[PDB]
Amino acid sequence: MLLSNEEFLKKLTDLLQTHVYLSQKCNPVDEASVLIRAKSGAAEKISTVVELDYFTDFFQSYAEVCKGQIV
Repeated sequence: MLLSNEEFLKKLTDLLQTHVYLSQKCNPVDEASVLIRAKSGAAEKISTVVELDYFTDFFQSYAEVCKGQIV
């Protein structure tokens, strides 16, 4: 189900921990903000809605989980 940003990043970690790939879809939502979907290999999909005002912050945290899992 639709997760909060902080939970999406938490579950993203644990998707990459249990893994290579990451695929992501983004569609815009009408209240203006964006729906992000992520899926890694065998795992289910995960979802969150990121508000325009929180884009910088969210993508800054998103980078963290990404580069954190690589090392």
